[PDB]
Amino acid sequence: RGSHMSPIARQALDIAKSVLEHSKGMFDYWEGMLEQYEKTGDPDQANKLRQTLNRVKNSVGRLESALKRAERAYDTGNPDAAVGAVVELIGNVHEIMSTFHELF
Amino acid sequence: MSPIARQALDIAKSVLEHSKGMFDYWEGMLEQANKLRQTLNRVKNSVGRLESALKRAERAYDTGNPDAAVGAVVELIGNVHEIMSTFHELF
Repeated sequence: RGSHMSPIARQALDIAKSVLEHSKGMFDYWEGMLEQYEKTGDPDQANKLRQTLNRVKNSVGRLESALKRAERAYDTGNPDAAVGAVVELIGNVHEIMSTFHELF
Repeated sequence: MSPIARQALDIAKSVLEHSKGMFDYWEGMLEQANKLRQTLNRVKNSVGRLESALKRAERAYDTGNPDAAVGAVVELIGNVHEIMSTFHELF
């Protein structure tokens, strides 16, 4: 009559919200740098940064969607249904952290 | 409410505990070769890569290098996601 009483699920939900809040500041930094490149710098250089930022925007969207599906499955009372979302939760957290790490 | 680098070290310690106890449970019951042996050592190596990544991340956090610390934490979250995907596959 027991299963997962571990903090792994809540830790994953917390690090996903922390990355979502922290990604806003890094998006503002690189969108401001993209504005300078799209006005003065090389166009092919700015294209790589633009496409890279677009791919992060998709990863951010997949992160916040899995965050809602995991929060909903915990409010309804089905911890087994959110296990797949938590696996996807860390997946998009990794993609976001790994991309901004390459930019810096 | 904790730094993201600290939160990644925390979630890796807990995942390493559960995945290591889960493997000790499976090995105490069930133990080229058989496909069960292949899946077992595959999980054992996934736990090894997570543990080595956690200790490498703790080293970089001690040496003081902020680039190596973040680069190891990013590698750490990757192993956490990798090992959370292999267990979700088996379950």
